[PDB]
Amino acid sequence: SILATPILIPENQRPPFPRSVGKVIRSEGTEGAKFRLSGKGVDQDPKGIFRINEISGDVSVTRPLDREAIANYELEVEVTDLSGKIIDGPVRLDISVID
Ligand SMILES: [Zn+2]
Ligand SMILES: [Zn+2]
Repeated sequence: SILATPILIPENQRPPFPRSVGKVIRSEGTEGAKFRLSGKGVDQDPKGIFRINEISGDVSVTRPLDREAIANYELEVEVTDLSGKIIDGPVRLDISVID
């Protein structure tokens, strides 16, 4: 299974970026496997705001967030084998921008 825990990010962070903001966990680990993240904020507009590390599941943010532009993101996180076949998930990853 995959455990995605909602992430809260204070609005208008100072840099340096990227900044780690949370971590998704696969119960079996990732040996021979890759985390993959998608959604608005990742691969749909606005693109490139959030990333996940394929091995560690560390979720990062790449810039300051304006809560009055977008207050919440609802992402998909899944795990594939090395060839891109889904083997776990997707599950919903909530990211909320807080005051
Ligand atoms: Zn699993
Ligand atoms: Zn890679």
